[PDB]
Amino acid sequence: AFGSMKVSIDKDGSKVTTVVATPGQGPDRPQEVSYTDTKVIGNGSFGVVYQAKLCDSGELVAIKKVLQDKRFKNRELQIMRKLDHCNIVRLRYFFYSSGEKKDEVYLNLVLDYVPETVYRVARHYSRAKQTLPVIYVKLYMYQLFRSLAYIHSFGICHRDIKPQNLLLDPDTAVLKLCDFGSAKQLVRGEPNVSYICSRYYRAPELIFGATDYTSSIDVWSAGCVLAELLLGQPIFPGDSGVDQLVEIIKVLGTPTREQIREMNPNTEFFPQIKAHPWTKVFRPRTPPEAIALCSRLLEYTPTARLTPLEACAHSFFDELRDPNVKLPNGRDTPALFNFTTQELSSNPPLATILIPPHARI
Amino acid sequence: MKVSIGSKVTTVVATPGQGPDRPQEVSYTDTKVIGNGSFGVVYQAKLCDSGELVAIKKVLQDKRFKNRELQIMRKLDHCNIVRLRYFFYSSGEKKDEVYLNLVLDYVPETVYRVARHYSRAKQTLPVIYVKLYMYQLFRSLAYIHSFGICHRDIKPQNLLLDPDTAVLKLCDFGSAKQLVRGEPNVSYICSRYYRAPELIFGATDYTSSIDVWSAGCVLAELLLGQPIFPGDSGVDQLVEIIKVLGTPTREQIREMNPNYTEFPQIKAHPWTKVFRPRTPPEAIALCSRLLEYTPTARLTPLEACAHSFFDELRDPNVKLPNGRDTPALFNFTTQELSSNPPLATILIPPHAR
Repeated sequence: AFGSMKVSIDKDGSKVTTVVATPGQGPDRPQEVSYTDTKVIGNGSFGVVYQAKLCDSGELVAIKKVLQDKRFKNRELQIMRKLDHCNIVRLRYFFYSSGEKKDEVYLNLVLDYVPETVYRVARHYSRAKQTLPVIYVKLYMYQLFRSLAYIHSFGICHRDIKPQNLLLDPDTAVLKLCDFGSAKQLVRGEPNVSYICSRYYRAPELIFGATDYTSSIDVWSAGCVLAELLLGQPIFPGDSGVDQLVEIIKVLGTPTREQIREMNPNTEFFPQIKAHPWTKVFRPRTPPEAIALCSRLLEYTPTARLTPLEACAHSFFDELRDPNVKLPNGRDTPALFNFTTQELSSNPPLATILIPPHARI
Repeated sequence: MKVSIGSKVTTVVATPGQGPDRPQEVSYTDTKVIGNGSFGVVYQAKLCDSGELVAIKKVLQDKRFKNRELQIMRKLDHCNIVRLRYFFYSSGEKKDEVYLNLVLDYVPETVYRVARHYSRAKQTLPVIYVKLYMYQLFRSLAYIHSFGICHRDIKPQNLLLDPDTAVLKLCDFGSAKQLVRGEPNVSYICSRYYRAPELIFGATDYTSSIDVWSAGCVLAELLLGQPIFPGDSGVDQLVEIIKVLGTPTREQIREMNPNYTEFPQIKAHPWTKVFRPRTPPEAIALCSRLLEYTPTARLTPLEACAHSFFDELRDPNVKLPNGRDTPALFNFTTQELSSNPPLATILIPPHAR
């Protein structure tokens, strides 16, 4: 509820804001953090998003101001405090302040500022009528699956996987999953809203307001991003659920009676067609292993889909396990192999493939 | 499908949309593709016979069931609804496979195209056109709803306009359903900015009022120059709605989907402050009565036709910007008025015949 912040004008003199903030991870050992160059860069649904500079290190950061319900505990924050992973945006600090000349208090989350996103990259290439080199597709997709394997291991579903939510460092090629505002920890037995995911990336079972859904929704969504990188445009577009199910059906074929029961909780019910050759979908020199990956991620039945961890171990990623592999700009790839026990808990025998001979030495 | 020659002339045995099932030889030329819909292509062509221009919408036909869009189109006859002139079967794709072809009035523009042009020029559609168009949409709804039929996809793309006459016609009947009590309906039907709260929560016991909300969204958007409740996501959509209408009360929420105990405590935004300051009060008031959480609380189409905001339309001196008379506004039928006939005395003003 409380804590103050102060506003000194410098020798230059820039506006400097100094707050007393809690660390993301670690114990409650509050810290004086001081920043300047405050600009609005996004404005999210629930409040606003600024960029700023830390006065000492000079590093840029992002600050997400959100209205705070005095009544209850904040679900985004509580999750962001649990999570610690090289492919997940980091919560450096949080604190409470007052906007906005009122009774109301705002929660501010201080985060790694990353300018680039998969969205913007994919689009740049798409505008130029070009294809993103497969090697970035492998990098980016693989790293996303790590983040999913990790959060899922705690029973947390992101619920909002899309390209705008995958941040990239341009030089390193590191991907950090961001925006955990829809994430929730799923308890089997307890139901969930069905209107959570964004429009190109919703799993068929969501499109039918299922509320008993599992974490595999993130895998569907992730399969959508992969395909989009391959195709240079969304695979399942439509302004309407109906429109989107048409597209899906066009590619997967006609859901079986039983499958249609899995998703729609009623069977029941208006479209019909037969199974698309998956290979007719992509450009002709598209890697067959990529197409396989897609089909195993974009399954009607939720349990038929690969787990994140299994996708990480898929053929299409063999090139990242190569010891010689480097980025186009000839730096090394990011760390792709320092798996934790947590990260492999879904299925530990997979480390066998995930961790290449060379990485053990 | 018998093809002949110039240049190219097609001749088919087609059945009139209206009346008795008596097919005729019908011929047409000048055959362009002019859209790919989800369910398939739309063409334009000219009837050799009358020189009139028409749209032919083609869809794959499963012989397993009768086509619902067709069943519905053959029921309808109204000046604010695109007319089905003929239909016919063909196998344009090489297979034992059947296409249904709907031959429709061709209508040049849409409210979506027209709204955009104004928005790119940084202007608003003049309020008179807003009145003309919205009213005509509300008639079209009053009509279909009186047979208990919901459109389920009311959006600016689906409202066709003739610029010279200012006639509007409702048009895309592929998601329409005659609703019945206690029979559930799919919840994935309506397009994104236009979806009613209950839809956003996968309600399956919804009413015809989904269309009304959708209309209310069209109205607001014409007033504002942009969608009123945008988001790539149900969540985003709801946040915007809530900002405007306040937080729903607990039963309002249960009404949408029961399972949902389940939200942020945002105070209702004065409707007055939502719009440009030049905006007519009567329009805003109409908005607030169309865009209501509780389905039974929103206006019936008919009640909407009767609203003070539409009064200028009832003026005997009303004329179109281009000098012409208004189109038909008052030729109501009994069928159209069934919801509430005493409204006739408002809807049909003294000079109208």
